[PDB]
Amino acid sequence: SAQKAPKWYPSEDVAALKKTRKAARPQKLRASLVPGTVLILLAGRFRGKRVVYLKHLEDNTLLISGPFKVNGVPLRRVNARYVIATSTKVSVEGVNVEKFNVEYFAKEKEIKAERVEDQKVVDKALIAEIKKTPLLKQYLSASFSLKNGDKPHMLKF
Amino acid sequence: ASLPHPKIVKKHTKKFKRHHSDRYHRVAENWRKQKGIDSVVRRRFRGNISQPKIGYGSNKKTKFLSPSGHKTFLVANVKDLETLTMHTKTYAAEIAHNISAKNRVVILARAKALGIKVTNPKGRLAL
Amino acid sequence: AESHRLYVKGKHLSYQRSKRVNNPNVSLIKIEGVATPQDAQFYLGKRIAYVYRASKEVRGSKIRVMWGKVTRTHGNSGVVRATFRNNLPAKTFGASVRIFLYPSNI
Amino acid sequence: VEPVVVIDGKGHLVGRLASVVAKQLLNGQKIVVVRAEELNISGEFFRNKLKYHDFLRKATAFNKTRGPFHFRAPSRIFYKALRGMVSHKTARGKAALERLKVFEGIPPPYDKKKRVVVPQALRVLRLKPGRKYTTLGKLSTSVGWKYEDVVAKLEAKRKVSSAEYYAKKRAFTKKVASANATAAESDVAKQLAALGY
Amino acid sequence: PYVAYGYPSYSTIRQLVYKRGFGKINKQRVPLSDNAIIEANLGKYGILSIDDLIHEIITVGPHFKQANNFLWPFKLSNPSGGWGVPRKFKHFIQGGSFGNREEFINKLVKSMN
Amino acid sequence: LRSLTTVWAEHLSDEVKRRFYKNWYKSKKKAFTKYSAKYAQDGAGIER
RNA sequence: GAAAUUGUUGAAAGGGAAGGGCAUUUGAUCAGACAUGG
RNA sequence: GGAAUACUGCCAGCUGGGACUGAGGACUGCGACGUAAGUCAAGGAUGCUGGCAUAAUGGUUAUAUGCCGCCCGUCUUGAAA
RNA sequence: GCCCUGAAAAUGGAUGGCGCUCAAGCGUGUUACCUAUACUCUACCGUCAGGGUUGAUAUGAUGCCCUGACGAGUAGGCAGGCGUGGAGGUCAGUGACGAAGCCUAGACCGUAAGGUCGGGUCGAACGGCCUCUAGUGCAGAUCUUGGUGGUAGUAGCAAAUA
RNA sequence: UUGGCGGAAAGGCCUUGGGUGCUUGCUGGCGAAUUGCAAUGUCAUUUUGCGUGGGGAUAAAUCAUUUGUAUACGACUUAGA
Ligand SMILES: NC[C@@H]1O[C@H](O[C@H]2[C@@H](O)[C@H](O[C@@H]3[C@@H](O)[C@H](N)C[C@H](N)[C@H]3O[C@H]3O[C@H](CO)[C@@H](O)[C@H](O)[C@H]3N)O[C@@H]2CO)[C@H](N)[C@@H](O)[C@@H]1O
Ligand SMILES: NC[C@@H]1O[C@H](O[C@H]2[C@@H](O)[C@H](O[C@@H]3[C@@H](O)[C@H](N)C[C@H](N)[C@H]3O[C@H]3O[C@H](CO)[C@@H](O)[C@H](O)[C@H]3N)O[C@@H]2CO)[C@H](N)[C@@H](O)[C@@H]1O
Ligand SMILES: [Mg+2]
Ligand SMILES: [Mg+2]
Ligand SMILES: [Mg+2]
Ligand SMILES: [Mg+2]
Ligand SMILES: [Mg+2]
Ligand SMILES: [Mg+2]
Ligand SMILES: [Mg+2]
Ligand SMILES: [Mg+2]
Ligand SMILES: [Mg+2]
Ligand SMILES: [Mg+2]
Ligand SMILES: [Mg+2]
Ligand SMILES: [Mg+2]
Ligand SMILES: [Mg+2]
Ligand SMILES: [Mg+2]
Ligand SMILES: [Mg+2]
Ligand SMILES: [Mg+2]
Ligand SMILES: [Mg+2]
Ligand SMILES: [Mg+2]
Ligand SMILES: [Mg+2]
Ligand SMILES: [Mg+2]
Ligand SMILES: [Mg+2]
Ligand SMILES: [Mg+2]
Ligand SMILES: [Mg+2]
Ligand SMILES: [Mg+2]
Ligand SMILES: [Mg+2]
Ligand SMILES: [Mg+2]
Ligand SMILES: [Mg+2]
Ligand SMILES: [Mg+2]
Ligand SMILES: [Mg+2]
Ligand SMILES: [Mg+2]
Ligand SMILES: [Mg+2]
Ligand SMILES: [Mg+2]
Ligand SMILES: [Mg+2]
Ligand SMILES: [Mg+2]
Ligand SMILES: [Mg+2]
Ligand SMILES: [Mg+2]
Ligand SMILES: [Mg+2]
Ligand SMILES: [Mg+2]
Ligand SMILES: [Mg+2]
Ligand SMILES: [Mg+2]
Ligand SMILES: [Mg+2]
Ligand SMILES: [Mg+2]
Ligand SMILES: [Mg+2]
Ligand SMILES: [Mg+2]
Ligand SMILES: [Mg+2]
Ligand SMILES: [Mg+2]
Ligand SMILES: [Mg+2]
Ligand SMILES: [Mg+2]
Ligand SMILES: [Mg+2]
Ligand SMILES: [Mg+2]
Ligand SMILES: [Mg+2]
Ligand SMILES: [Mg+2]
Ligand SMILES: [Mg+2]
Ligand SMILES: [Mg+2]
Ligand SMILES: [Mg+2]
Ligand SMILES: [Mg+2]
Ligand SMILES: [Mg+2]
Ligand SMILES: [Mg+2]
Ligand SMILES: [Mg+2]
Ligand SMILES: [Mg+2]
Ligand SMILES: [Mg+2]
Ligand SMILES: [Mg+2]
Ligand SMILES: [Mg+2]
Ligand SMILES: [Mg+2]
Ligand SMILES: [Mg+2]
Ligand SMILES: [Mg+2]
Ligand SMILES: [Mg+2]
Ligand SMILES: [Mg+2]
Ligand SMILES: [Mg+2]
Ligand SMILES: [Mg+2]
Ligand SMILES: [Mg+2]
Ligand SMILES: [Mg+2]
Ligand SMILES: [Mg+2]
Ligand SMILES: [Mg+2]
Ligand SMILES: [Mg+2]
Ligand SMILES: [Mg+2]
Ligand SMILES: [Mg+2]
Ligand SMILES: [Mg+2]
Ligand SMILES: [Mg+2]
Ligand SMILES: [Mg+2]
Ligand SMILES: [Mg+2]
Ligand SMILES: [Mg+2]
Ligand SMILES: [Mg+2]
Ligand SMILES: [Mg+2]
Ligand SMILES: [Mg+2]
Ligand SMILES: [Mg+2]
Ligand SMILES: [Mg+2]
Ligand SMILES: [Mg+2]
Ligand SMILES: [Mg+2]
Ligand SMILES: [Mg+2]
Ligand SMILES: [Mg+2]
Ligand SMILES: [Mg+2]
Ligand SMILES: [Mg+2]
Ligand SMILES: [Mg+2]
Ligand SMILES: [Mg+2]
Repeated sequence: SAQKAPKWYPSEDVAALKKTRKAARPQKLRASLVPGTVLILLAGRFRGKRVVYLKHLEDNTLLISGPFKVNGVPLRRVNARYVIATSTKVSVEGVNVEKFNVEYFAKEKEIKAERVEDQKVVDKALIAEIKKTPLLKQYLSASFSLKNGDKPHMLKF
Repeated sequence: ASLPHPKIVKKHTKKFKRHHSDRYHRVAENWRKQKGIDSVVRRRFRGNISQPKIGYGSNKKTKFLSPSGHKTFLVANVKDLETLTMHTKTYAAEIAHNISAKNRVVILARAKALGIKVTNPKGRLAL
Repeated sequence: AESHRLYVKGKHLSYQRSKRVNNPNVSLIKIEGVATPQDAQFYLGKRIAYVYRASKEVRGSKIRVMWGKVTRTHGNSGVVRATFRNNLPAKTFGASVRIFLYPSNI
Repeated sequence: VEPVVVIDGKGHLVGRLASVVAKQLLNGQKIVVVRAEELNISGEFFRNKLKYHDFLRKATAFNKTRGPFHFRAPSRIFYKALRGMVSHKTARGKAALERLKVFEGIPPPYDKKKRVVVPQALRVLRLKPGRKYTTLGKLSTSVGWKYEDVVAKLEAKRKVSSAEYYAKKRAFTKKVASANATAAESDVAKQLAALGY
Repeated sequence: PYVAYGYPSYSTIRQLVYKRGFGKINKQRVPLSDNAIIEANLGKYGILSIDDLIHEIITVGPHFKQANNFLWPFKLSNPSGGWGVPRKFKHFIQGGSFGNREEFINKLVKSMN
Repeated sequence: LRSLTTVWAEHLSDEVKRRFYKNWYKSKKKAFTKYSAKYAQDGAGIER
């Protein structure tokens, strides 16, 4: 014997977790985000882009278009905390949005012909509305940027 | 492969080297408490070396656990190894330095077959 | 376009300190345009990044970034306290830092 | 904001200009001070003179060569006040002082560059009327600064060219607002003022 | 010299007992998380609520000695927002703190809670 | 006081050229040789 | 075949000593964590 | 003469931003919302998504930087002396 | 009241330092703000106290578990431990397939004394636990002996005619 | 590419002349996705080494020797194709 054997040793039984009480409640959203509201993406691939909020999804993200034919952004999840909500909005009355949901984006490359139509569908409603108020196409077509003197605790958006 | 345990928190990783063992070679770093009357270390003036005291003691739950999570057990032979058969998810086996290379292939073989972790495999091991 | 900046310019001023003793675990940051603790409350919680260069590569690039969040407000002039995953090198005093717009409550 | 800030020393107050410049450097702002000879110091010339002579009094007894060094020129009289407000015996401070330049007169790179003013160090804004104040260059010359007239001679020459530059510049802004007339009444005009421009 | 004091309001007592209220059971500083704790101890006097304790304190009354003694002394933080003075150890009438500030004890104690 | 330019005469006495050399006897005495071309070009560089 | 001490080689630092504490950049160096259908 | 307003104070009034913490580990307690089935924020963090193995991350070590740090031992009222 | 005179000392010099004149001075008021090893909240180590519990079903009743408070320290006391030579007992312990020692800006464990491992060098002995026992732990004592430095290729190697 | 002006550290400023690229002043037609809900990002700017393609140029200094206007030793100052 090198070391002497312990008098005890513990149990290798894993212990059961205590029963936790935390409900998962629905997420309150910032008053500023009402579907149809243009958005500013602050991070990620598409940062700098000006987009259009579509639906609050149930994984807590935000449905988005912008739409593709203008700024190149497809129908997309985005996180509410990485967005600035600008005070300009488009009328969303004519957009379906019902099909689009959590498992729609479920990870199952070649872009599924399903999606490629859906964008043509959804954006066909948007642009027709975006066309209704002058220069809005140019607006969503541009990228947001901070310029010398811009103070975000002042600037209204 | 081991009991889950909370994050190990070491609380002081540095070594508590004896005062001035940096200064005079004759002074070994093995910690020694300064008994002197004026000693700035003993009186704890700001800027000096921090001394070992009990507040630094490890959490009774994460104490003695190696980074793996196995409190390790010294094993000189296959009989020693086999003390760990039931406690495989608790302890770990450390072959003694003096065990020859033959019994190391032997102890490793039983430890594998028994499902016991050897802390120091690749021990005296050729090629 | 001609300007891609999504962040507010900043400066790493000092650690948190008393007269004779500092605390590297917190950093004091000056933000452009923020002159009062009123204004600095907007940037409370925001993400900061210190951006620096190196020799070796991480992925294909010699550029690396230290990340931290704006924590509270400092004094009457609109300075802000901050804490980074790892403390800033303290050579970094007087070096630019980047205060982003996220997490956004706008 | 701006990579480098040129400050016109004229009509400023030494200790208060030094105080604001020091923080800039410690905070990373590159600075250059021009026309340091037109800088001011509160107190009448005799005082701020005698004050210098006390400074002049102190030198290392056994070797005047290692003692405190008494720099006469206004830029240096200024730099001392500034370097005294920076922790200069450490690496940080050394670096910060490297961010600073000081010149008497206004030498060529900066002579065509835009120069600003530091209101809380400005004399007229700060000092009460009737209080007497010293002009640095004149004091600097009484303690042995040798370059005053040359600086002035070149300053007068520079002021000529700067005058003519400004003459062209203004006359163009005339011809810019002249041709601006029709658009001042244009439709894009009313478009712009609607939003404030 | 060593204390500031005065006359506490209902709130001040209520919020002091609700947040910081503890009680003494065989040494053992015990938080009052349940009236059962109170009743188990102050019950022989009446006082089975936590507001029964509060009442027996503010109204003073017959068992105030033991109702107050039951209460562990209140551990408080420094005043949030400062002490209002430069220097504490001048009397309230002169320089602030250190004395009987009467009704002004409430603004202070509440900020120390 | 600062020195702006210096202009040398076309031909320098060997006594001067001797001053520019530590070891004159073994030097190839390249002297002002390329500088004298400034005259040989008619004018200009000396006159300017 | 230890230490003081010394040679060479390699690495690093160095504006009137050097060594120490906290923290972090940089480099060097070590690690614990990878078996579930092919 | 009828208000308003300031000032001080109370509400077991409603709401927005930031920060640190998640100790415990089946159930036992006290509760609240319930017509009920039951639900909860009620005796301590869970849900969701992503990112990492040429490696993220963590230890050591050298160097740098901010702040700090006088030579121990001894006698002594008092030692860096 | 503030200021001025009164108001003379020896290295150059100190409102701490720059420097400040409707102050960055003096008297007074009012607010915001900065940060102690202190206060409040929580995690962790220890100490002391109180309570539960082998009715059990293994592997410790000196335990296991719940709760509250506390933590400065010289001289000094006590406790719980670390380490060395030898001794009884035991692992039928380790080892020429490499014991001990030594070297390792390599690994792990312990608050610490210390313990453990890899690699190198090595050559014949050696370790764990339970006890016993001491010629049992060093930085000093102008300590003892032995060895080695800086000083330093320096002082010097110039009387006595060559 | 033509001229001017600039010596405070001018090393920059004004100008002619054509050539050529873009232009969001304005009107069209296409593309962007899956980088998957943020971590990833534009490459700046210093020195230095390999290289290739042509342009241009072809020295001294130290040692030893030597002088004494110099000199403790270095140093100084002369001389030698
Ligand atoms: N003391 C334990 C050891 O200390 C070491 O560090 C210390 C000493 O042991 C070691 O001694 C150095 C030595 O490195 C070096 N190669 C030679 C040098 N002479 C010694 O140091 C000595 O030198 C000076 C004169 O130069 C003496 O005046 C003085 O006594 C001492 N500093 O240098 C450090 C300062 O002297 C290491 N940290 C390590 O090996 C171990 O911790
Ligand atoms: N900053 C210097 C100020 O003077 C104080 O110190 C002053 C005193 O020590 C000293 O005063 C001395 C006096 O003691 C002794 N008799 C010698 C000398 N002639 C006097 O000096 C005085 O001269 C006259 C009054 O006599 C005053 O006008 C003058 O200000 C004062 N310095 O003169 C010093 C300088 O004025 C302190 N150093 C400091 O707290 C204060 O701010
Ligand atoms: Mg529970
Ligand atoms: Mg529940
Ligand atoms: Mg740490
Ligand atoms: Mg340790
Ligand atoms: Mg330490
Ligand atoms: Mg050791
Ligand atoms: Mg003492
Ligand atoms: Mg070993
Ligand atoms: Mg941290
Ligand atoms: Mg830390
Ligand atoms: Mg958060
Ligand atoms: Mg870290
Ligand atoms: Mg940490
Ligand atoms: Mg002066
Ligand atoms: Mg200073
Ligand atoms: Mg220095
Ligand atoms: Mg200069
Ligand atoms: Mg002179
Ligand atoms: Mg003189
Ligand atoms: Mg506050
Ligand atoms: Mg105070
Ligand atoms: Mg004050
Ligand atoms: Mg409060
Ligand atoms: Mg409070
Ligand atoms: Mg000629
Ligand atoms: Mg050896
Ligand atoms: Mg050695
Ligand atoms: Mg070496
Ligand atoms: Mg030197
Ligand atoms: Mg030296
Ligand atoms: Mg030092
Ligand atoms: Mg009436
Ligand atoms: Mg009435
Ligand atoms: Mg009110
Ligand atoms: Mg309600
Ligand atoms: Mg837990
Ligand atoms: Mg219930
Ligand atoms: Mg009900
Ligand atoms: Mg009911
Ligand atoms: Mg029920
Ligand atoms: Mg719970
Ligand atoms: Mg996951
Ligand atoms: Mg490191
Ligand atoms: Mg110091
Ligand atoms: Mg003594
Ligand atoms: Mg004595
Ligand atoms: Mg005495
Ligand atoms: Mg004594
Ligand atoms: Mg006496
Ligand atoms: Mg002493
Ligand atoms: Mg005196
Ligand atoms: Mg003074
Ligand atoms: Mg003071
Ligand atoms: Mg002055
Ligand atoms: Mg002065
Ligand atoms: Mg001050
Ligand atoms: Mg005042
Ligand atoms: Mg204020
Ligand atoms: Mg603490
Ligand atoms: Mg007990
Ligand atoms: Mg104690
Ligand atoms: Mg005590
Ligand atoms: Mg003690
Ligand atoms: Mg003692
Ligand atoms: Mg112990
Ligand atoms: Mg023994
Ligand atoms: Mg013996
Ligand atoms: Mg024996
Ligand atoms: Mg034995
Ligand atoms: Mg054997
Ligand atoms: Mg041994
Ligand atoms: Mg080591
Ligand atoms: Mg080996
Ligand atoms: Mg060897
Ligand atoms: Mg061996
Ligand atoms: Mg032998
Ligand atoms: Mg043998
Ligand atoms: Mg032992
Ligand atoms: Mg002995
Ligand atoms: Mg010994
Ligand atoms: Mg010794
Ligand atoms: Mg000694
Ligand atoms: Mg010797
Ligand atoms: Mg030496
Ligand atoms: Mg010799
Ligand atoms: Mg000799
Ligand atoms: Mg002699
Ligand atoms: Mg002789
Ligand atoms: Mg320049
Ligand atoms: Mg040029
Ligand atoms: Mg040139
Ligand atoms: Mg053109
Ligand atoms: Mg001679
Ligand atoms: Mg002679
Ligand atoms: Mg000679």
